[PDB]
Amino acid sequence: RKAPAKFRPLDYAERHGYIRGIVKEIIHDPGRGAPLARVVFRSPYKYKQITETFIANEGMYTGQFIYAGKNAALTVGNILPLSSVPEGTVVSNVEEKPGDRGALGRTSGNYVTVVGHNPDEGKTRIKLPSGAKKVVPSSSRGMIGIVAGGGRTDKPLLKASRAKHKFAVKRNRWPKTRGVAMNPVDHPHGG
Amino acid sequence: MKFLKTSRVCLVTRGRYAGKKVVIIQPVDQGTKSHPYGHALVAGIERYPSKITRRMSKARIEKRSKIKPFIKVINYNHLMPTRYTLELEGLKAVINADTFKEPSQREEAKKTVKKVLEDRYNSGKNRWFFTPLRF
Amino acid sequence: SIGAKLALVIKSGKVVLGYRSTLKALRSGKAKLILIAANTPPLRKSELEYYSMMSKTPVHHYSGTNIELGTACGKLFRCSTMAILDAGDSDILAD
Amino acid sequence: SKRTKKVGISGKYGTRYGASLRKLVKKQEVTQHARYTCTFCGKNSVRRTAVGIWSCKSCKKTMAGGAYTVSTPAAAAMRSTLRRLREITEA
Amino acid sequence: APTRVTYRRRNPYNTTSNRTRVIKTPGGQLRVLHIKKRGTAPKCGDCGIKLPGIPALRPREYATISKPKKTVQRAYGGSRCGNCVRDRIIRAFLIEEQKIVKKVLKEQSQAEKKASKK
Amino acid sequence: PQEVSDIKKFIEICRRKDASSARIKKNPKTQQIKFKVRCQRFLYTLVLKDSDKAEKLKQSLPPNLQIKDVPKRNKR
RNA sequence: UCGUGCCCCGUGUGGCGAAAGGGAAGCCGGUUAAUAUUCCGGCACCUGGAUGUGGGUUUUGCGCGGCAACGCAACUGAACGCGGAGACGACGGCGGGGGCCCCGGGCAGAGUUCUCUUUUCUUCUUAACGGUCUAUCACCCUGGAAACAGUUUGUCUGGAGAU
RNA sequence: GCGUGCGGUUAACAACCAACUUAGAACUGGUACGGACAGGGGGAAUCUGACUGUCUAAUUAAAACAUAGCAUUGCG
Ligand SMILES: [Zn+2]
Ligand SMILES: [Zn+2]
Repeated sequence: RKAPAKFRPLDYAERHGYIRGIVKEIIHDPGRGAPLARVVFRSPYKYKQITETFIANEGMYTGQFIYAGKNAALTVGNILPLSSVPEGTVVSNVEEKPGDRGALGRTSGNYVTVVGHNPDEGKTRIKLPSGAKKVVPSSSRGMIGIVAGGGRTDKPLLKASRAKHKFAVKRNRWPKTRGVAMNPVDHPHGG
Repeated sequence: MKFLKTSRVCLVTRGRYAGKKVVIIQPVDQGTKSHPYGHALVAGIERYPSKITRRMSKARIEKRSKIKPFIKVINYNHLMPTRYTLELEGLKAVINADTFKEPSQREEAKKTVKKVLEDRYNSGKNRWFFTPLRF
Repeated sequence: SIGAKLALVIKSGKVVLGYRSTLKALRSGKAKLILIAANTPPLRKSELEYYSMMSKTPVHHYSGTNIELGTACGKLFRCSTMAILDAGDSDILAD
Repeated sequence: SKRTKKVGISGKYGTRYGASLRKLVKKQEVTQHARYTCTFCGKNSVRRTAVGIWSCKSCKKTMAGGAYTVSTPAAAAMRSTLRRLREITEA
Repeated sequence: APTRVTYRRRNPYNTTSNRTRVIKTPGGQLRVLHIKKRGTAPKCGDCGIKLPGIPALRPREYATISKPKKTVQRAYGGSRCGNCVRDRIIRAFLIEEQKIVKKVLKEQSQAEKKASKK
Repeated sequence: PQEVSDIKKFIEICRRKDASSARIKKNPKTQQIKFKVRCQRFLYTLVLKDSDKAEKLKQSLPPNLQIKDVPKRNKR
């Protein structure tokens, strides 16, 4: 893993207009079931270009222009504030608060559904992949589409080696010995 | 209608002069024995004149207003034709097929092209031809 | 409609299939129609439109892909763009 | 010449892991090792590079797709409803 | 005849920096010769193809050879290939032409809006 | 070591200031003669057919350049 | 020069940590009781610096040639940027090259020889560093392919231009 | 020694060079013929753990442990 999968920082261009970036690479991230996208944007304040790392939605490709900001179009891969999208759309990498560069609906095949808007206090009601209903600020950003790599868990692992290769890069504990298989000194379920 | 005619402005896409702007001196659509394909005899700019600001001196202006030309036989597949035109009778029959067979004739043709192009640039017209393409 | 006209043009008139032959027809200036498939690369499509604009040649944007354009021509290979040089008995030019 | 009656690509597993699990893994293996027609160049040269990554050998374009297929039916239905929602919003 | 050899350095492990090849000396003996790793051909920055005409050397070997050996006499020569340079030229020209066209159409629309307002 | 295929270039090399010494090697089995001049960086070898003019090239070679004939045995 | 100031830029923060990772460059012959890619002889290379000579460029000021892929001993290039190299898994068969093994002829030497064996065995070698001529992939030009063609042990390639 | 315009697919022919497999037949010795070496005993069932794998170094290698699959709970 090289860089965390985050949005651009919320700046003047995304707050008032839009900014165009180009997708250079779609790469595999070890430990993550979803591919990442390297997108290069322009720096509005200097000559040097800025490279970002997003979670790639399904349908994105290399050489594609994506647009991030308030005035960006309703297209897969575009990053929009939730106030600029209609009801019923699905988005990805949803910010819990505007400026945290994405927190919700990030794993493969998952998305967040924009249930509704309340423009009186600038709130947006959203539906999470767990079925929970949440209320976020309407200026929180999300990438239009569904996270790529869905259907990953429909394939049986079928082998201890494949489970080992999965969990060795994800650092989760494997193999898992049962508490009832332990001594009473080791587990409350021991014995 | 045909557009690869005399005084047609084209962009060279391959070779040492790739990205440079040329004017067609002679279109050879039927081809020759040496070049059995549709080609053209063109004259163009190898080194574009530099930019001029309002505070430069006259000597620096006349130093930076110089143009290095070239003459070329080029395939049609290595040209990108443009809608612009550059009509000069000073470049009329400046090069022929036998021009490229003698090194001195190429130098004389390049001198003539340099004089005509420098006069047209100092006139202040056809600014797109003397502006280099950025890519 | 467009497929039937293209098939009758294939039967009667003269066409060239492919990018290089289409460019040659546009450079010769005898091209009467240019067809560009939907899945043509955008740079190639823009270059073909520029060539047709300089040669005063109409352009039809085929809504199918190169596979479907080749099938509509009646060939067993893909075709990103084509040039119709002779309409034959069809009315594809009058549109 | 057909060599196996029903296991197909799952014949590499022999008698292990169960008939039901072999039948479950067979369809994913077939759809993840099949070749696909490219939507950019039209050639049949799109193959899986990694998890959800599908690369074309001819035009060198890399796309983000499903884990074992190029396109997910949920993603296709998403594209359809996004197109109609965009048409409603613009109109 | 003794045909078996030994390493000529103190590293006894077959690592990527421990490549040897067998030579026969003018003294009639078989011997090893420690060799460097193979140079890699420089590649295009757009498509990633190997750039023709450019030698494949280790990175500090390029400081000892002259400029015309390390490059091709073209724009982006030795950094981009000819097909990519051609694509860049055509794309730049077409996009600038469409920028001029869009500016002309925007000016016409602005003039029409001003005439409608007046 | 470098091989010179031009008599004019070999004459200029022998007249270079860094030419410390020169030697003549005779190979009668091949019937050839070799003029080897020791410069600062390179030893330059001119290969000729064994002939009277090849012997008379010594007269065109400079006098101050110490030239010697290679013996049959390289005694240490 | 109101002479004792003004302008530009943002990227941060140091050190240790691999005699198997990365990495600038040396080969052959001989030599000691004991060291040797370290010594001796011959023949090289790398890095850095200073400053000459020849050659090159230039009165069309910063080269010329090739349609092109590109080539040629040179052939200006600060800030600021882009890219490449360094820089990369495991396994399977296929092809090229070096070394080894094996077969035949020849010179020289050695052994066998009651009988046979034009016999059996041994030496017959060529380094680093350079020049020059060539070597799969790939790319370029012409041209436009169905009666589809080319093609690998392995079925891939081609109007996005194949043979 | 090359450039065209033709004409022909019995080269289905000549010359030179080359290595290892496979099959078939006769003859012949025999107490032995994979002659030493090298090298599965096989079968009918029952219990048991799905399998590959791991542990009590120095008395227990297993129906123990792990494994893939399945089920439940908590967390926006
Ligand atoms: Zn493709
Ligand atoms: Zn390229």
